[PDB]
Amino acid sequence: GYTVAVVGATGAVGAQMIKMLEESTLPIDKIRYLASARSAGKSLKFKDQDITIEETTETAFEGVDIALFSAGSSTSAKYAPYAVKAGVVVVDNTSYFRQNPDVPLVVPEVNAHALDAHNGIIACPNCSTIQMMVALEPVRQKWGLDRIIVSTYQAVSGAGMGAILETQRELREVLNDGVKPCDLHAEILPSGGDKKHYPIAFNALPQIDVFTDNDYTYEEMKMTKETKKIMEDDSIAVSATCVRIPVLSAHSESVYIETKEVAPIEEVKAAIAAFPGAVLEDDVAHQIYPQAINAVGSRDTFVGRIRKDLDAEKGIHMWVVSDNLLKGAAWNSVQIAETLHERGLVRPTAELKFELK
Amino acid sequence: GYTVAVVGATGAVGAQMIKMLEESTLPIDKIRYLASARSAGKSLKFKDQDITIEETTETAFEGVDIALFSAGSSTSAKYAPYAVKAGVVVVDNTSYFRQNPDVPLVVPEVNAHALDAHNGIIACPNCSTIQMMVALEPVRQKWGLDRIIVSTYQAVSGAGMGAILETQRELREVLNDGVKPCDLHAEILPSGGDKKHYPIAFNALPQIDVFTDNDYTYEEMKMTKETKKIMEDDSIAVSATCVRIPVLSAHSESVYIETKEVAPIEEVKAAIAAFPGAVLEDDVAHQIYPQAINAVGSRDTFVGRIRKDLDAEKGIHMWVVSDNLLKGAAWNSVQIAETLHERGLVRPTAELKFEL
Repeated sequence: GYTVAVVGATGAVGAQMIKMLEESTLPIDKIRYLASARSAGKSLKFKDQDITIEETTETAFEGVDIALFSAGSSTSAKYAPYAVKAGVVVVDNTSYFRQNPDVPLVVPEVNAHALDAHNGIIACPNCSTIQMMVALEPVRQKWGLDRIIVSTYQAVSGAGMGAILETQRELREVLNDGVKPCDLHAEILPSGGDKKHYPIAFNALPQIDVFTDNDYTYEEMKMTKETKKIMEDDSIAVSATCVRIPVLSAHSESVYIETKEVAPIEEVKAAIAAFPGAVLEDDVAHQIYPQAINAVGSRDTFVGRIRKDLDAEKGIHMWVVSDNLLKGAAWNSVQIAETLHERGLVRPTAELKFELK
Repeated sequence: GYTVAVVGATGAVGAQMIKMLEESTLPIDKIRYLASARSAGKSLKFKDQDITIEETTETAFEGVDIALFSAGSSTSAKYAPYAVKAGVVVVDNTSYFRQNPDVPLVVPEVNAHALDAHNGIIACPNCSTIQMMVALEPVRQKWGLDRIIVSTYQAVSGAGMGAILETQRELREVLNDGVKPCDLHAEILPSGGDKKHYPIAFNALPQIDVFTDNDYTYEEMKMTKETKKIMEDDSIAVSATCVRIPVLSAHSESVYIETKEVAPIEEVKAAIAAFPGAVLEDDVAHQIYPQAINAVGSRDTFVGRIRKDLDAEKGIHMWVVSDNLLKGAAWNSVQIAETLHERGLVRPTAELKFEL
């Protein structure tokens, strides 16, 4: 089995990584936990055993086969290239390496073949992108895809533990203390990086991440660029609106597509039903459809409200839900590691393609 | 001046109806309140005076110039045709008369001209439709409209007072009592007229109203059929996804359009800013966009996030917000009554077109 390192083990983010690793089929001989100098010496569990946290350094990766990063961009940018130098295969959680042409950007049910030519780093995509790919892939491989228009309904856990706590506090202030939503004080949402903060309680904030020069946010642009790379077709037109709503976990998406040939709805339903990682939840006669609260805790991506557009003969609308911390992050990462092993691709890379810092 | 009646004053669809009437430019001599015999003897305030509630009957409408309905579809269906007969001009909030070709379906900024041929009843559109029309009409008249694709983020007050309270109970249970949202008991949402009920707390429910035979909901189909009637153009393609979210007041909408000719975004913004009833809230450098919580208490429709589609040359994306109880209902109704007064249309009807 492997020596596996979890880099950024201590966060709420790491905790999901650990849980998914604990339930993995990955043959694991040794687990190592890496984090900041602050956390080194402390103890976290892996299954029955107490694991001592080590400090993430340039030399910490010796003898490691697989490292799952679950921290931020700066940690990945600094330490991933050293891990590759040490002979590690890296599965990165962040946006940092995603648009690098030497880096496969992978959802294992969609483009596992992209893993074959990796150069030591495989990038896990954005959570909202991931669930859209699982839902749309079975459609694409039978009927093609010309364009996508998507509107998201994103949960606050996608912005971290702080955002969750902010949301709970604001809601209690409203419901228990009688404060008006417009009187609330926010510190984190819509974006911890950006200059201004707004209440999420009883609100809907059409900003996730910061704005780019073209007036779309990074989140919306990631949905555009990542789709193109995962499906290996730059000719797929994609435009998104990303909105934060007062949901703690699980993202929902309203998805419009136009296929390349007319896709009978009955067959679209059947193709999704038969697709790995996807679950058809569509029985409007009994009001069955994906719901954020039902998706929490599950690795699956749920699809429903599937229906023909009213005018465009190739247009299809649907509703796509998934736990943003599982399939949207930690599960897709662990699954990438399982798939690398499945395809015999856990090996040192001979040539370094990423500069050290 | 005018004797004006509020049918269904007892509900909280009438609460906002009263508040908009109190600040109206409408010359009101006598204000009357109508409801069922369940409350026909109590008291409710107009400005500072106390009003006797009367029973809604078949002959209670005599001497009334305008009646603003804010009850249920069944109340309108039975009592509005008597009001017309009596001499009243009816402004109906409900869906019941919306698709009747004898009933004008009006948002005053958009199609005031449709009021001219009224036959005693004017229909106020669905909330989500109303705010979308105010946002898109300035764009249609300069550059045309080919299609609309809309996804809504709709507030719970759209489904009544009982829905607001259910939402609060549920959130309080999650936060104070430790109940998992998947374990919450629900009785009203997604729809009071449907078989199963699901929690809205920390959820998003892709069902508003009940389902029709084409797998869209009636709410989705309203946005389609009503847009066609309001803009008087059946060729405009409209598909909708309507979603309930945990917000008490103010609907938000992600709106995509394709225009007939290319509309420069800069000009698109200026046209919206200059359109009555709409406010431009679009400055991404300082993170200015419409928000539900800022819109609560305002008659305006707020528009921002305006930007070109990345590939479709005539495609434009935007974000639209409005208080669903105001411009989405009460205000639009009062505004219609106001507009009928400006156009000389508050008078008894020539010929009766709805059966007694």
